[PDB]
Amino acid sequence: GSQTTAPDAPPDPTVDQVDDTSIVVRWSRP
Amino acid sequence: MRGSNAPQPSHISKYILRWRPKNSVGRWKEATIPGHLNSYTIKGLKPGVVYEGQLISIQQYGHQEVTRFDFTTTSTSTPGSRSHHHHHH
Repeated sequence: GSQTTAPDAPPDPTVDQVDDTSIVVRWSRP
Repeated sequence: MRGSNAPQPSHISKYILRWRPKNSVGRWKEATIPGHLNSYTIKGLKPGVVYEGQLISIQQYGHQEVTRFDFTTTSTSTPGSRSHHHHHH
C-alpha cells in the first residue's frame, strides 16, 4: 500500500530528445 | 562544514528503469542507473509504439519508490486546428 507518506518519491520523469530508437528520460530525486 | 552528519531518509543506491511496449504484457526491460544520476538514454525504443515505464529508486534503507510513467503518449498531432480568425488590437 501507500506506506510512503514522505516526499522521497521521484516526480514524474521527463522524456526529452526523442530519437528513432532512443530517448533522454530525466528524473528528479529527493 | 560542521560535520553535517544526518541519516537523511532520501539516499538512492540505484535507479531501475523498466520499460515495456503496450503491445506486450510480458517482460519489462531493465536498466540499472547509479544512484547519483538523474537522466538515462534509453536505447531500444520503437518509434510510434506506446511504452510503459517504471522508475524504481532503490534507497539505501531498502526503501523502494516506483514512479510509473509513459512514453509515446504526448502526440501533438494537431491537424491544423486554426481557431484564430479575430485580429486583436
